[PDB]
Amino acid sequence: GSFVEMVDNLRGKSGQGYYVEMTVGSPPQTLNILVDTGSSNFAVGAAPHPFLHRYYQRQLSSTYRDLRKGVYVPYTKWEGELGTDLVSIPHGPNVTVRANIAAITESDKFFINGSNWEGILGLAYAEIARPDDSLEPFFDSLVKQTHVPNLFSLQLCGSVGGSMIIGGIDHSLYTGSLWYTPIRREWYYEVIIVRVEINGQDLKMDCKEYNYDKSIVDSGTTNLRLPKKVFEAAVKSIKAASSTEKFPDGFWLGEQLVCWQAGTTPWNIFPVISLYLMGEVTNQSFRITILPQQYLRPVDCYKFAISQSSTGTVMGAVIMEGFYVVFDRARKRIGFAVSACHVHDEFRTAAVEGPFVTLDMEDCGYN
Ligand SMILES: COc1cc(Cl)cc(CN2CCC(NC(=O)COc3ccc(S(N)(=O)=O)cc3C)CC2)c1OC(C)C
Repeated sequence: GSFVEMVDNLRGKSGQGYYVEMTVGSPPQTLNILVDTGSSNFAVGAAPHPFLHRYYQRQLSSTYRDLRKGVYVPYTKWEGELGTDLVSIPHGPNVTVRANIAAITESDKFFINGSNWEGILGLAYAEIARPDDSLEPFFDSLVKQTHVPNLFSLQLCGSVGGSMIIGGIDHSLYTGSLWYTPIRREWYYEVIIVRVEINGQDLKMDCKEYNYDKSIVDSGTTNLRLPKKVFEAAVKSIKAASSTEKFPDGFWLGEQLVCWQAGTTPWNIFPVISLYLMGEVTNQSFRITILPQQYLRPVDCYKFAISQSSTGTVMGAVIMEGFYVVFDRARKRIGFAVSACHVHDEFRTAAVEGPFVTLDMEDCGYN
């Protein structure tokens, strides 16, 4: 129904991810923790790093249990000591669980200078958790140890705000209807993109090109990340549709900034982007549509928030900030609906529409 306690529990800064307040240990130790669907580890600062406001102090927790094991996690790195302790979310469900915690003792280019978060909540599946799949992720522990339903939902909104509804759906956070795409495999939140359209025109590419290796839903990524060939054809079309005004080379690369007079931003010159996702029924698909407001991130000055990806399509904060996303882990599917907080002009709106007939959808995925 409605979970008013959990609404507006997320804070952040443009491009620095969304964090939620969490308690660790007994007595409670408040920490700000990143919300990440692209990783599976629950890890926190445990040593007095210069960038940290606070850190997890294991000596102050009576309910801390040492696992006597080390964990290494590199990025495009941190190193910590494994243990368990009582974890709870103050603006979440009235429950407490004994979850695995990686106390970060040493980190290189992990913590951000000036940021207000002290850790990371990996919400993805065990298979990509470090060191191996035997380390239970937070959410898996939560479901086993309480009567919280195996489901969470995210409403990310363009300092920055949002809502994470743990264990249910808040129906005021979206308009229209939820359309579900299946989770292909339980590691990352993997989905299949079956068609891409720019302002109505199909990109006329093989659907395997959209999902090369894997396509994922990731709150830990800021941009919409398209594969090499897919991204290049997309920019080509956006340039064509917005050839009315001048743009430097670095803009489309994501380097330079484009500005207008306060309220002179021409949204109409920019095309909409539509991603078609595999549906619940055989040969059935549905499309999700994003406005320029989603893929042009404010920094009125803006920045081009679509870039190249080392994998398939990565549906980052750009996509998610337009939609209310339901991570229905119980039924191995991900739901999409128009976000009630998504930024839109009066003329056009972001949409979730269906059903469409798309044949040979299974072929679009990587083998
Ligand atoms: C403020 O910064 C962060 C905010 C948040 Cl909420 C989380 C993280 C850590 N996340 C760890 C998981 C990672 N997601 C994945 O691995 C998912 O898969 C891909 C994603 C993108 C590409 S690519 N390179 O093609 O775009 C390729 C792949 C395979 C995102 C980052 C943040 O990063 C800092 C702390 C280091």
